[PDB]
Amino acid sequence: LFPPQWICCDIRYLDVSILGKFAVVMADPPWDIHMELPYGTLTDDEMRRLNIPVLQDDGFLFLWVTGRAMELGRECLNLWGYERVDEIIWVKTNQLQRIIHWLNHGKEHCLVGVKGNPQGFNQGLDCDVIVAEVRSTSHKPDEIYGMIERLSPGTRKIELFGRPHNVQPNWITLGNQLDGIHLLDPDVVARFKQRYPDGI
Amino acid sequence: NDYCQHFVDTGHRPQNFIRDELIRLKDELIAKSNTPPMYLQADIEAFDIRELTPKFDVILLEPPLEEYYREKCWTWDDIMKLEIDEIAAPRSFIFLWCGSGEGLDLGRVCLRKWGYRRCEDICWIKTNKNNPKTLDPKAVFQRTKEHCLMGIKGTVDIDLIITEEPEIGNIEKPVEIFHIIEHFCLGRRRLHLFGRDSTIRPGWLTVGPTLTNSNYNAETYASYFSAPNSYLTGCTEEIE
Ligand SMILES: Cc1ccc2nc(CNC(=O)c3cc(=O)n4ccccc4n3)cn2c1
Repeated sequence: LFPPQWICCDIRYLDVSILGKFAVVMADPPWDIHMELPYGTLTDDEMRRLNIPVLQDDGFLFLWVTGRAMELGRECLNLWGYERVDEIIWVKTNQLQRIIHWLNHGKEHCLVGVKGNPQGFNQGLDCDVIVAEVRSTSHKPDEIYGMIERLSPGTRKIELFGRPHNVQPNWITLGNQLDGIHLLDPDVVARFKQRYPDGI
Repeated sequence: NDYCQHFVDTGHRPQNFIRDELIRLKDELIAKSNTPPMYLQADIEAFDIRELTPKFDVILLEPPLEEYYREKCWTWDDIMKLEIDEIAAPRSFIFLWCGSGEGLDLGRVCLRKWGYRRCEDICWIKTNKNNPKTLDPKAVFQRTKEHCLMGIKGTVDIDLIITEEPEIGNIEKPVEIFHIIEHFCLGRRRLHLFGRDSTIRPGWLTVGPTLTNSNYNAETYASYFSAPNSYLTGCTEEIE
């Protein structure tokens, strides 16, 4: 059911099995990179313990990372059964295309993982560099949904820890800052009532 | 403007369209503080690395990856077998080139094996303005960059170098990496492993198999850092 769907929830406690299988998984997780963050974070084991393996049989994983999440995210990415096969970097600019620890950071990283044998994808249509203007902080550019749609068009995609601006067609956004539940694929609406007769 | 869309349409990588106080003093301070350049031909596989002394403040590591020759290649197997920790100083740094393949993972294993924590991930992003190819089997996207990993052990610049892509079969890494290293002021014992004749540089020691001449002598090399020079950052006025 092509249009946007989403589920406000805690991603730690949500039975993801009801949701089926996806050609692409994307997550921009609120990593505990210390620094007493202004948002709620997941601890390393909570990230480790997420139920990613039940989401895909053959497809790609997209995982934003920063700071120590570069090594951790690689851990989670292998622990979940993926192989890091690419790594996109987003170069942050301003409205006139100039760039915004030890070095000042001009980019943010996004590990690309694969699982199983995926077939039908148009690998190699985009390159691994995104150049886009920073909107709000903590956000991530819209261009990645273009790259992902070209990669695997018309297929089911799931986002984890999505915020409301993340809701896109062909996609299902999960996250704790969303407006309730909005489900249109009947197979999902059925497995959801079966598992959650009275909401969660 | 969607520049990923543009690349899909026109062949121009999104990095093609990135546009572009005076810290010139801390440049003449490096230039005066630099030791005379020192170099040494060596087959680093066959070569006992401990014979390189004293312990280095900075190690720059540029091993020849198979992927550099799309058109001897060290595997990450060979690289990880290197005994880096034996010549690195208690407090020291490392800059490791990792390409864009398995090296982005395997090189982090190296970093931890030699006892460093990654603090900085430096990206050489290659513009193709002069010519709008092959993909790795497992590659999802066109690879248009290389990564240089930064590691520390013990207790001004940006993390991006943008240059045009080098001609096929040219393998130099941009000299901007040296500027970024030197502006950190990390010490004066600087080792460039797998450098070439063209990478020799004042302030550095270059060890590599393709070097055509040598002038290394551990005693002479140590004489540049005996007191009262043992601790200089590389960014200070010389002592008389
Ligand atoms: C880079 C960045 C920074 C902030 C940020 N916030 C979100 C949205 N967060 C969530 O959806 C979510 C869902 C959930 O179940 N949680 C359960 C326990 C604790 C937190 C928690 N957060 C993405 N972000 C990316």
